[PDB]
Amino acid sequence: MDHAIYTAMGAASQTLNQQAVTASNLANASTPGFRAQLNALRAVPVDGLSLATRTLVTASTPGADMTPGQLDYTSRPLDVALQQDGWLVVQAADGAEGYTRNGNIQVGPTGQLTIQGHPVIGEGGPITVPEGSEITIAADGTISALNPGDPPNTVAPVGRLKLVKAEGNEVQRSDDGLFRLTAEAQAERGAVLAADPSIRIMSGVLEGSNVKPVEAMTDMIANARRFEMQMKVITSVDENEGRANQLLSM
Amino acid sequence: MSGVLEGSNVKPVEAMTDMIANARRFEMQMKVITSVDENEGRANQLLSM
Amino acid sequence: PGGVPGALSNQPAPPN
Amino acid sequence: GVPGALSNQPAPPNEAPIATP
Amino acid sequence: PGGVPGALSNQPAPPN
Amino acid sequence: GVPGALSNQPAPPNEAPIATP
Amino acid sequence: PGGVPGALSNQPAPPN
Amino acid sequence: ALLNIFDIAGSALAAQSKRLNVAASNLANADSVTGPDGQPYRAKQVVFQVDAAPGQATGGVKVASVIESQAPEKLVYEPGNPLADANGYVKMPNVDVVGEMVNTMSASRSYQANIEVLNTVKSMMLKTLTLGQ
Amino acid sequence: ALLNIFDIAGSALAAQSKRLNVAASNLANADSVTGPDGQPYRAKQVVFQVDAAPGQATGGVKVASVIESQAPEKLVYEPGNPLADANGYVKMPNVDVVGEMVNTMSASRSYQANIEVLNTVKSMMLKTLTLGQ
Amino acid sequence: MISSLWIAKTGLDAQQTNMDVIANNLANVSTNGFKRQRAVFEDLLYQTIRQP
Repeated sequence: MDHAIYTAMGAASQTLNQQAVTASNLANASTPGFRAQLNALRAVPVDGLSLATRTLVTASTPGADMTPGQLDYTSRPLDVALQQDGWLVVQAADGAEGYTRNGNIQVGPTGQLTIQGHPVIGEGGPITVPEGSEITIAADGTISALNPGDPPNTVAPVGRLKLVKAEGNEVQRSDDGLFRLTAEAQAERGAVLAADPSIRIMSGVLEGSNVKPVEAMTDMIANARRFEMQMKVITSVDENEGRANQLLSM
Repeated sequence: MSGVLEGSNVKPVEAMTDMIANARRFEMQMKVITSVDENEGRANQLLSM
Repeated sequence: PGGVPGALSNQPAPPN
Repeated sequence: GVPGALSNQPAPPNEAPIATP
Repeated sequence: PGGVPGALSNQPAPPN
Repeated sequence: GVPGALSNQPAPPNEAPIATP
Repeated sequence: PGGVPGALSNQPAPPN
Repeated sequence: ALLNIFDIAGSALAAQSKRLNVAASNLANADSVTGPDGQPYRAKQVVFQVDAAPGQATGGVKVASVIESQAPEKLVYEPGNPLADANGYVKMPNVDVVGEMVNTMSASRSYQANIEVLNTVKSMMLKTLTLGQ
Repeated sequence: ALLNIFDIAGSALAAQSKRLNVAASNLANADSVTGPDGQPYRAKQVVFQVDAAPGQATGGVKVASVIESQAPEKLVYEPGNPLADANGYVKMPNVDVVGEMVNTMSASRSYQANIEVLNTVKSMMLKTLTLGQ
Repeated sequence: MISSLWIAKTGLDAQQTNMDVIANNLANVSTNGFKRQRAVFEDLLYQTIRQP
């Protein structure tokens, strides 16, 4: 054939990949502490002899969007929201250290703090709270525990949440949705990120997802139009080859 | 529980999505059938002379 | 000397 | 040489890098 | 020998 | 058994079982 | 002698 | 076997028919949840390579093998499915629909081109027999 | 070697195919943000010339080179994009989608026309072969 | 299941579940000692197609 069909076909398939990314972002429009994935087409030119006429296209996800989302006021002392450019630290699935923005902190029957089922990492390893005690979280992450039955004079600090500062260019979303330091950024900032004393959290507010609707809509419209365009070419090439095959006759 | 009645559990979103997928899957099967039918004609003409 | 003739050889891939 | 002509040596390998080193 | 040609044979059927 | 060749023995009967056994 | 065929040579352009 | 060009073009026709069959099978089973063994349907692909064993560089086309794609299978969340794993994820085929449609059309076109080649070669061989009346 | 109208129509077919490939590349990456080295994807065009050989302004078409459009690249506002300049503007391709569609249609019809010319000339010379019966 | 009709179906189902939770909260306003429900969503495993 004329491999021009293999260019428009790639452009049509990567458009479906982009649509699958955008639809995934739209599905998580209500996920607490969600970071939308950025999608971008990139052109790769095929190198070789003769007129460099073929340039294929391949989707690309250049990190995520770090713009803070909405802050819903839920009058719950455990739901916290982070200052912009801030991250909470939890223990990842494989016993590693991961970063998140979901402040929906839950207390188990044994007293351990968890986020989405992952243990919360305190100044010194996971945080264990006295069993069945009221928890208040300060602006700088200090945790006060009140034991029921005892007077409010008993309120004393227990542990401090680890709050780190990381930009978009330094973190990469792992396969389980937890952000981790990129290789270059890890090599310069060390393996574990030191807690920043300047980070401020807000108790009683939960951060929503930063999925922008207007950009999503525009992206879907553009993707549909591009797919239809590539499909026109895929039809042009087909007919042209169908007719060109006649020269092989007589 | 007495005094309440349980209805059906048909999900409309699932049914609508499935119907759209079914229609847009058939069309592709009809395209492949047409392609094979068009292909066979030449091959049949190959048997001449 | 050859490979998959179609989609799986005409798409960009990371190197090995 | 010009496209469509005959040469004495093979064309170089064809590769498309996603990201340049 | 042979059976029904076309649609009926080239369709999956319960084993029997 | 190269495809398109000639072999003395007949081809085994093909089977398409819907479940495993 | 000739130039770009099609799009870039079939639109009104400023003199140059 | 098939003289020369006859063998070459017949090999090409058989290979392109196999490729189109693989594409049609992939298109049909793009939404299959399971197979007889309980494993998901993995997209199949043919492997094209030349067959010029008796000291040649060009000899036509033959399909070395049919291979299943290694592109990550699509995970869908469904905890009630018997085939779901520990996390509740079900594996679904990695078929590229647009890719298989383009494969169908391209296979048909090159199949037709080889048909035209074989027909022309027959014509030329038919005229040859009338060399010098 | 290709003789006369065969050479002319073959050159025309090759150049129309190149034109269509360039149009398809422009239309596919009309939204690409970056290339492999961080530079934007600038729209490509073909340059047509008359084969001519030395003394015959009567030849086929030949694609002298693939030029890159020097029209200013579109600017979008994105201060968070790493590729943005000091002013926060990201360069985007200057592809005219309607122009690319029309170019694809034109390359298609011209390709078909030259195929018809080649077929007619082939039949004419095949019948010439039987001069005097 | 073209990987874009499944992803959006999942989002539609999630929004329907959230609406069911909201309707349950609103219907049980007059009950005694009722604690309101709140729906929490999490994205599933992201698939990596090609490494950076």
